[PDB]
Amino acid sequence: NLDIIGKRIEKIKQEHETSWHYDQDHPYKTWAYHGSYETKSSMVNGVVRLLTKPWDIIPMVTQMAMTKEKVDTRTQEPKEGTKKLMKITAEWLWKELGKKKTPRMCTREEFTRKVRSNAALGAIWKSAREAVEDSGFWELVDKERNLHLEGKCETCVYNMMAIWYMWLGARFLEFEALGFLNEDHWFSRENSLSGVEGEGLHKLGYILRDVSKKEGGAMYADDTAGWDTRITLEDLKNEEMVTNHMEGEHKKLAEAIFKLTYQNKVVRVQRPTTVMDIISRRDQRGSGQVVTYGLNTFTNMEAQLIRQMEGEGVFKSIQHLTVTEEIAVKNWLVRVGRERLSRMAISGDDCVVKPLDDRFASALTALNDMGKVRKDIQQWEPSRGWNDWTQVPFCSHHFHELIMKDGRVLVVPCRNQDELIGRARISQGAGWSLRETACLGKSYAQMWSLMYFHRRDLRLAANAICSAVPSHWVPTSRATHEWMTTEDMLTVWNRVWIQENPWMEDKTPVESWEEIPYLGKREDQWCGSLIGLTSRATWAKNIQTAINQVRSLIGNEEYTDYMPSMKRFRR
Ligand SMILES: O=S1(=O)CCN(Cc2ccco2)CC1
Ligand SMILES: [Cl-]
Ligand SMILES: [Zn+2]
Ligand SMILES: [Zn+2]
Repeated sequence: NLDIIGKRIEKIKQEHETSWHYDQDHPYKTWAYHGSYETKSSMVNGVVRLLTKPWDIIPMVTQMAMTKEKVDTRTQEPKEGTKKLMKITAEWLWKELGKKKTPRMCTREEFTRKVRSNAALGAIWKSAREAVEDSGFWELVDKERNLHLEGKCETCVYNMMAIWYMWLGARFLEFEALGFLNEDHWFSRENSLSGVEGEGLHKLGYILRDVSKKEGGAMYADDTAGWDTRITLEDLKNEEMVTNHMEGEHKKLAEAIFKLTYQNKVVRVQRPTTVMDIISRRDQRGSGQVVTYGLNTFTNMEAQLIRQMEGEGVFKSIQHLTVTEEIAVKNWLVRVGRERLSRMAISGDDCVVKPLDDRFASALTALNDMGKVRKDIQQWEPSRGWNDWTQVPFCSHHFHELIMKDGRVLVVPCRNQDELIGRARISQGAGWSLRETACLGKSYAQMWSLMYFHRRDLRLAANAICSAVPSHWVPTSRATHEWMTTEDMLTVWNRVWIQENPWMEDKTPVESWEEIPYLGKREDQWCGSLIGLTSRATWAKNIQTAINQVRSLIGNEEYTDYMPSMKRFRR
């Protein structure tokens, strides 16, 4: 324990040995406190706001732009029968994910090419773009790397504000060892059967409708209360078994990431009473957001297969598994495992399960004992399922079935329109020029044109923003992002919804936006549309005046009018 984290702690001390003090009034109970040392928001996108004036008086939109007692919790060790179910399932799942994939190291080359097209996700030269073009950094990385091969760690200590930052070198070593899970699509639907990694928001609805076609009971979508805080050391150990599929240097590098950074963590914390606190713990999730996604999907897939086992009565008690209750679990996985993975859609901590029948709803003992406690339902109260795939929540959306005038079927993503408008009115960071603010507006607008075209207010506002931003300016931003392009949005729409759509047999291109349908007017209102309000009618009618206000601010540039794409403006 202390031999694994001592060097990291003993190092930090020496750099701040002029301010080192052990505070006896430290708030940490579940975290292990070591010492302290002296130490010391969302902006509005004006292009999007000026083109969404009716929403300036909608509190659900305007409040979105204004403005750690769970991270300090302790999970209990699972029973021996639980631990046995988890180890057997995890061993079988890594083998299945491994059947058509080859674990491999990710490279400095790959890591470099990622930072040079924006991929900063909790990091600590000025920027990471600079550090990667300087071999001094890479000598630091070499020093840490040879230390890992030696079963030791020096400079992999997280920074917590909960989001866990880590210095680029440690990030690199994590990417080198574990990047392959994301980079080679271990969690693709084709490869993992439950997964949706890389699927895209235009595919998730078709995937849920495919799950719905299976014979079985209700669709269950239970959210876990604080999934990252409920990751046990037993979970971390089952995740580590991916190294059993590796070899040579790779196996050793990955083993070190798991042992030294995941299973034996150390973290920096700002406390204003302002000291920096140095704390440690073994359990819970603390990795890069991208390795966190993949390992969340894995452990969630494992947990949901075990809950399906409990529902089907493959085992009777989590307290202890009989010898013949391991042969039967193993037989179940070999016999039906792949079929049961196909009954699920899993995106990290988020899941939809269509089990064999509704016994699943009251099968709670393994799920509770693994620590995956359901959010906003009493611990022993049976789950409430959905009868209609169009009502199931998944990845912050629901999905509509929308029939085109030509009879072809679209399955479209949707959420409350206040959420969509409120997010598009927000920018992250400082130093935004007018041009950069405009190009972020255009990214939102082209997303809305591709994903949310069926919402009357979003097609109109999308058209208005693309009319107000210079035609050739490139969309920016600091699933699959097909809207991030200067290509014509009708050509992109045809590629995504017709040409490349495996659920669409007839490949006849759509020739205008007028052939692309909306939700029913009543359904559009239910999902938050302002259609029918006086504020919205005056906005729609006078839209060219709003477009002209923004064009005057940006100045004398080349613009296109996209409003004639809509019938009411085609005049
Ligand atoms: O890593 S950072 O970009 C984000 C966190 N901040 C403050 C912080 C919290 C804990 C330790 O340090 C440092 C710079
Ligand atoms: Cl329902
Ligand atoms: Zn290290
Ligand atoms: Zn909807």
